[PDB]
Amino acid sequence: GRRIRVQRKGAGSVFRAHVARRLGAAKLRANDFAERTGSVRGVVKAILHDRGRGAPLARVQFPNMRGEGRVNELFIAPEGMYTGQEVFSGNKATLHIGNILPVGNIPEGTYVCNVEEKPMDRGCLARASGTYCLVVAHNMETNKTRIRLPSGQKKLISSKARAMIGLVAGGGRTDKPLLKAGNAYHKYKAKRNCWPVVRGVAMNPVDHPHGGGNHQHIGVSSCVPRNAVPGQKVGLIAARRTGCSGG
Amino acid sequence: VTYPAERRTFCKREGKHTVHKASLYKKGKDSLLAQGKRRYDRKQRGFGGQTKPIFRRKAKTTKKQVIRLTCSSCKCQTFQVLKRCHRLEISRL
RNA sequence: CCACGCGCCGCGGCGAGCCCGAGGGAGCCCCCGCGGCGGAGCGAGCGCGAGACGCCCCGGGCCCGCCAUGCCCCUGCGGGCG
RNA sequence: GAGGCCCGCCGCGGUGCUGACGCGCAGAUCGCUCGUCGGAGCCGGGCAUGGGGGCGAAAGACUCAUCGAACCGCCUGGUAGCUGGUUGCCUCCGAAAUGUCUCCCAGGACAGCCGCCGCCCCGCAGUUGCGGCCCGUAGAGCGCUGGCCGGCGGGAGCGGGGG
RNA sequence: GCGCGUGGGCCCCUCCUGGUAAGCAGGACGGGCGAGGCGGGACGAUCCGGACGCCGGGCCAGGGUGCGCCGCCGGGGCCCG
RNA sequence: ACAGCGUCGCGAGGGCCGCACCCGGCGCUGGCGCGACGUGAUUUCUGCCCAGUGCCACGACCGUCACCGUGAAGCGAUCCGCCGAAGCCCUGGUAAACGGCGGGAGUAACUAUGACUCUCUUAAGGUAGCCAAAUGCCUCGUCGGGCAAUUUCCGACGUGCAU
RNA sequence: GGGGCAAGAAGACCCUUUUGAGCUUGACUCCAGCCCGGGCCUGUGGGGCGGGGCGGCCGGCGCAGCGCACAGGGGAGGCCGCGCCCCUGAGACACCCUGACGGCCGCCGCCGCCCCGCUCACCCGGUCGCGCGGGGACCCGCCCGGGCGGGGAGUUCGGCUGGGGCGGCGCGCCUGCUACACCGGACCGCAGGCGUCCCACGGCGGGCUCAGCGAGGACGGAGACCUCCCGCGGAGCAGAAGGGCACAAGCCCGCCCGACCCGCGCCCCCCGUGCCGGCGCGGGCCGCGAAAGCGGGGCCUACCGAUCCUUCGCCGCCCCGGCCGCGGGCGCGGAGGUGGCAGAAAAGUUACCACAGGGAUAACUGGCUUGUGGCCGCCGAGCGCCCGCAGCGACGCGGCUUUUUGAUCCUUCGAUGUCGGCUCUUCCUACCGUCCGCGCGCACCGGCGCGGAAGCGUCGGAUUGUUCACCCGUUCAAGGGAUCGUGAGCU
RNA sequence: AGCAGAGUGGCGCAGCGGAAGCGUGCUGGGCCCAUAACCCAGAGGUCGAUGGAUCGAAACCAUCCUCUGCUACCA
RNA sequence: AGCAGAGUGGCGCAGCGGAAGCGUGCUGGGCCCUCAACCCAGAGGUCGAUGGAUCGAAACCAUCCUCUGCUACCA
RNA sequence: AAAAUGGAGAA
Repeated sequence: GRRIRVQRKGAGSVFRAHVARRLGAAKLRANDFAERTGSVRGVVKAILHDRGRGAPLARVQFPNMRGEGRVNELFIAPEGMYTGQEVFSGNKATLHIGNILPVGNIPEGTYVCNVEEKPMDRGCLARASGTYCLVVAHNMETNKTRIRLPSGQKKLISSKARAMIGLVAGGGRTDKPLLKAGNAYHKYKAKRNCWPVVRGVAMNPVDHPHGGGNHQHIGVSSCVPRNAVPGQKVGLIAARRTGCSGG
Repeated sequence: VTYPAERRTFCKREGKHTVHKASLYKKGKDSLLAQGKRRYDRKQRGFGGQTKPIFRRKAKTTKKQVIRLTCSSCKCQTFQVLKRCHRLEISRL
C-alpha cells in the first residue's frame, strides 16, 4: 500500500499552516499584579484582519506596568469594540464589552469570549467568529464557574480564569454560500493545503482503504473502531449513530 | 460395538489366563517436562511466529479404540485395539 | 579446471602393523619426528566379548554380543553348563 | 461598469485530420483545425518535501528520455528441474524411451538395458522331440444368469368377453 | 565390482478398446525406424529386398525390361489401365 | 474537482496524524474550529428493513477471559484452587453505516382479479419515481411516429435476466 | 506491392515452472501502533468495604403420631414436669452434641480492594521569573501480562487432465469385465463398491435343513400358521461383485473368549523395497468337544498409515566425581495422524502485470476426418380426378463435398498481423437469367423438370461493425474458392 | 481440547424434588335476534436418550447425541 | 443437442399399490311474498398412450408422444 | 374500558 493523505499530513511539509503575513498570536493580556488587584486601562489603537482568521483582531495598547514604555496586545475583537475605546483588564473591571475580568466576577448569563481554560492560559475557548460562551453558575466554595462552551458542552473552569465580555465579531460569516470553487481556493490559501479534496472511493486501492473496484463503493462499513490503526481510521470514527434523523 | 466387562486373557505376571476387568484407555495430559515439549517451548520463544508444522487436513472419522484390560489379581494391564468404530460401550456387569 | 569429502578400481613401499603431522636438527630432494587409522566385535545402555573346521569361492556347521528359556553352583539379580 | 461572462492576439493547453513524418528536423516534431485567453490564470528565480518514501483537482499519474515502487555501487559470477552453445583423429564395444516411488507429470531416485574392469571354474540354450500337469479365449451351445420369436397339444384353477 | 546414457518415443504386421470417423486417442506378440548405408517402391523415416572396412572380377535378391532410363521376348486367354 | 448537501469524531489532563528515539504537524489553531468521510448546483423528493456484518453504549457484568497477587499440598522443582482488567459474549441504540428490498396460500356476483389476513425464509419485502435506458437475457420486444425501404432513432408499454 | 510463411521483437494471448511482482481479504504465520491490568518509578496521612480464620447467635413447613420432624446424633437419665422403649414416619426430637446450608454479630498483629486528602517526587501552564498559578503519588515512562490490529511485513495458494478452467476423482484400495484360456497388460474405458458394522453377526461341539413345488388343514384370501411329500441349494452366510458351502460355512442350542502371549518365516504389490491384507510354523497359556480335532475373530477376495513428537503399558538400565529421594532419558510396542492415502503447515486476484521456456499445449491458417451442414443416387408405400415415376416421392438404403460447425492436435509460441468492408485479379460448377436440345398434368401465354453449356449478366439503396439477415427498388438479380484471396494496398 | 450453558403437547413456551402447566392450533359448548369478536371446556409432551443416586427426579449427578457462547492448537 | 416437471371430468388441479377426489361449469331439488345468495343432490375421466410389474398400478418401472421451464469454453 | 355489521323492492 501507500501512506494515505492523513499520514502524509502529519509531517507538515506542504500541509503546514500558511502562517506568513499573520498579525501574531491573538491572546488575552498576561495576568499581572495590577490585573489581579485593580484594572489596567488600554486603548484600541486599531481593528485589523488576520490572514487565516475570519474574526477581526484588535491592537489594544496598555501602559507598561513593569517599566516606562507602552505594551501592545493582540486580542480577538468582540463585536462593537471601536478604535479609541478604553478597555480595562482587571479584577476590578466594569462589565462593558471588551473588558477582561475573572469569570467569578462576571455575572451569570453574560456572553463571554476568549475564555481561559485554566487561569493564566492567556486565551483558549470561544475564539472563532460569532462564537461565545455563557456563564452558567459559580460555586463559590469550589472557586469554580460552570460555562457552556459554544458546542453546548458544560465545562467547570476556575473562577480565576479570565474572559473578554462580548460575542466575537465576524458573526454570520458561513451564512453566505462560497458559490464558486474559486472562492474556496482563496479561503484555503490563507489557511493550509487541505483543498481540493479527492474522495477515497475515487483513489486506487493503494492510496486509500475505501480504494477502488469496478464500481466506486466503500466496500466494508464506513464506521471504524476508535482503536483502529493510524492508517486505517478513514471513515466515521467511533460513530455512536449514523444517518439523518429528527432532532 | 460393545466390549465385555470382563474377559479371560493371559496376564504376563501370572503367566496364565486370568479374569481382566475392562475400561477405556484415554491419552493423558501432555507434560511440560517431556523432551519434545521442552524443545518446542524453547523454539517457540522469540520472534518468527510458528516454527513447527500444525496439521489441519483431518480425514479420519474414527480413532482405533484401546481397551485397558486390568487383571483382577496380578493388576497386569494389557490392552486390545478394536477395529475402527464410531461407538464403543463397555457393558456393565 | 582446481580444492575438499565419499565410493570403487589399478599401482608402489611396508606388513599386524603402518604413517615427509606439527615441528626440530648452523639442517630445508637429507636426518629425526605424535596423534590417527588398522589390529574385535556387539548392545539403548549396565556392559559383555569370538577358534571348529578351510588352497580359493559359495554354503553348512560352530563360537561372540544382543533377546528368551531350563539346569547346576562359589566370592550370588553373580559364575558355570546347555 | 459587474462577471471563476462571451468573441478573439500573444501566451498557456492539445481536439480532429486517426494529415505529414515514422531509416524523422525531432527517443513525440510538424502543418492546419482547435480548448481557453482576468480566472481554481500563465511565467521566472529562491526554497521545502526522498524511495515502499514523497507529491497527486486521482491518471497508479509524477519523482531528470526510468515508476503497479527512481537511480548508482555492492551482496552477486544470486538461483534456474528451463533455452542456447560445449573445440583433434582412428579403433573396439553399444543403449533407452519401460517397472515402482516421488507436491510427481519439462525433473529425479531404484531396477532393467548398456560399457569397462576383471574373477572363477563348471556344462549351456527365445529350439524341436518325448512324458506329466495347468488354462476357459475362438468356436459351439442355451442346462445356468439374462434375453427372445411364434406355432401346436392339453386343461385343476383362473382373466376377460359368449351362451 | 565400478559406472554411463535413458525413463517425450513413433511406425509395420496381426490382435484389440473408446469414437461417426481421423495422418484420432489408448493397449498386445514380434519386427523395424530411432541409431541402418545400399538397390527398388517416380518422390517417402519406418514399405519390399538387403543390414555397411577398402577394392577387382563373378552371381543374382527385390523390383522391373517402348523412349526419357540400365534391362524382353515367346505362347494362351481378355480388352473404351 | 467543484459549490451545495449530509454524516462522524473531538473542550486541549483532548482529537487526528507524524515518529528509532529525543521530540513534532494541524496550531500565530479553539466547535461560524480542526481532523475524518460519503454524495455532488438548482427544482422536487429521499420509502421500508438493525436479521447478517460494522459501529456505539457512567449498558450491564451473564458466561468466558491473563500475568500478578493470594490460599492449600509438596523435599523442592512444582501442582491445584481462588482472584478475574480490558476484550468478546449478553442486552439495547444505529441504514445520508455496509448492505438488503423474495416467495407461498385463502380472497364474489363474466373470470382472471386481489383491494384484504395469513404464513415462510432471513430482518424487511422495491414505496415515490424511472425504463427495453451507457442498466432488458430473450430481442432485430410490442404498439405508434418518421422513410420508398430503418438491428439505428423518438414517444409510449413494462413480473424490469439483473431499475 | 503478389511472393521471399519480407524486416522489426527470446508471443504480450494461452499453458507449464515446486519463476516473480503489484493488490486484496474472515489464507497461513506474524509486527509496529493503541487499549487494558499488575509491578517499579513513589512521598506523607486518614476512611470505608469485602475475603480468610475464629466465633457466638437466630432460623428452617410433603403428615400419622406430639406440632413445620434441616441433618448425622446419643440415650432409661439428664434436668422437663419430659422422659424414654412406647404412643411413632421417609426419619421422634428428652439434657447435651457436633455437621451442612442460610441470616444477625462481633473479632483479628491475617489478606485483598476501593475512596479521600496533603506536598516534597513527578507534571504542566504564566511571567522580561515585576510583585503567579494548575495538577499530584495519579499521569507519563519502563518491565511483564492479556486484547484489538492487512495499517504493515513475510510466505503460500496441491495433482491428474484428448490446452487450461468448470465438473469429476483409476490421487490409497476391492469384485466381475476390457484382456485376445499361464503370468503381465492402457484409457476422465464398462457395471459397481471401500473409510464401516458385529462380545456376537466371534471360537467350539452337538443336533438340524434351506428357498420352494405339489397336495392338504377354523377364521385364512396374493399373503402369516400347521402337516406330510419331493426337494444339488434354485435359500442363507452384515454391506459391491465373483467364487465357496448341505449330517455345512446356513439355522438352532449349550458352553466359552484364540477378537490371548512370545519369537520368526513366507505369499500378494514388488526395485523383488515398504504398507494393508493374508498365510505357514516353534514355543507359553487357554476354550470347546467323549475324543480326534479345531480356534490368533467375522467362508474367501476390500475396509486403512512412516520419521519426529506425544500419551500409555511392561521389565530393566543411565543421568558420566559419588550416594539417596523426586524428576528426566532410554531399549521394547500400542495408541493420538498424515484420505492429495511412501505421509509441506498454506486463500484469492491481476485488463497494471511480469519471468524462464513451450508448437510437449489452446485461440488462428493449412492438413486428416465428416457426426453435423450442404449435395446427389437407389427402391417405390403413397400423392397427383383416373394414373408410383409430368411433377412428387415417404419408410429405408448407398454415396459425395469441404462453401457449416464440431472432432483432433500434425505444422507454426527467438510472433505466418486475427473480423468485416473497400479495391482488384483469377478460378470452380453442384447453371439463376440468356444459348442449344428434350420432357410436361406443354392450346397460347407463362411456368416446371432434365442433358450439354461457365461467354456474358447477377446491380442501386434503408437499418446493423457485421459475414449473414431483413426490407425497398430496377432491366427482378445462382452458389462458391484463392493462408475464412486481398492491412510494408487502405480503412 | 477446556470452561460454561440449552433440548417440554401439532407448534411455541413456563416450570426446581412431592403437578404436568399456559399461549397458539384443533375440536366443540356457550355467546348474539343472527353474525364477527369474546368466554369456557376437551384431547394432546419415551419432559432429546441411558444409567445411577434419592421416600420419591422434567429437575440432582454422570453418560450419550445435537445446538450455542467464549477460549485453546508441539501431530 | 442434452436437463427437470407434468399430462386425471368440459375447465381446472389433488391423489399415488386396493376410490377416482373437490371447486367450477352443470342441471335439478330445496329456500322465500318473490328474488338474490345459500344449502343439498345428480352426472362427468383410453387418468397422454404402450410394454413390463404385480392377486391387483392413475400410481411403480422402461419405451414413446406432447407440452412447459434450463442451456453453450475468454484465448 | 370495549360495544362494525345487518342483499332486491313489496307492503
